[PDB]
Amino acid sequence: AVTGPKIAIEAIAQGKNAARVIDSYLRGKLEPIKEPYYVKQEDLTPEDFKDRERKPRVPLKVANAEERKNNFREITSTMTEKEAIAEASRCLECGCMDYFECQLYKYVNQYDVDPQR
Amino acid sequence: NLIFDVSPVQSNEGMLCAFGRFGIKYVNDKDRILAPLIKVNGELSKTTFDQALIETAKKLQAIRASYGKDSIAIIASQRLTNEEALLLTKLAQKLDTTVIGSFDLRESVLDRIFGLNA
Ligand code: SF4
Repeated sequence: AVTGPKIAIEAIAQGKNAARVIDSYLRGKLEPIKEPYYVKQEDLTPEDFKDRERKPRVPLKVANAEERKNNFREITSTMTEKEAIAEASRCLECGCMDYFECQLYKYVNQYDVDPQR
Repeated sequence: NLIFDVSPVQSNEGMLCAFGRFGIKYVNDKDRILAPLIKVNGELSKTTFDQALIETAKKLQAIRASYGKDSIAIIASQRLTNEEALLLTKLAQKLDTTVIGSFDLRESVLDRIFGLNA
């Protein structure tokens, strides 16, 4: 109703942000959504991962076109537990392991720090 | 859950024919299907009631959409209750089909003479 036709996760994000804003307004003090500042790595290149082990992605089970063009049965099927674990074990763990207990992140969020300059 | 006997009720002559007395044997019959079947890879295989009813509704809707109204026939047995027959008539109205009949039904003559086939 506000952004126009978009994908569903955008609508869900809008709903969550609006819920937080509405809770703030009901508490009495209306506060606009503030986006935190994150430290991110933008200099990364594939040559930084030349040593990582190459693992194939989980296969996608898709129904045959001839059999699926006649019914409304679901096309793709859910992965198995073994395949799910093997797929989730392919993660590179890019985020910091100390994110929830880092104090530098908290302090750079508490102050309007401009790192680019 | 098994039927063991059938007895007549002493209403008038207290009588039952061969069918009512002995053909109740089909209730215990082990050849009765208890789960729906849908066509996978060209063969009927068991499924859940929700998926089977969804498939039924989508097939009927596809037939109605492609071939227009009055393209679906409902051939209902005459052993169903009054409520089931009325519900089938309602569903036929929902499918925009007036072909609501039975293969056991003979051409009526009494409603053109007296008014009601009864
Ligand atoms: S943390 Fe895992 S899922 Fe997220 S970008 Fe890195 S490899 Fe991909």
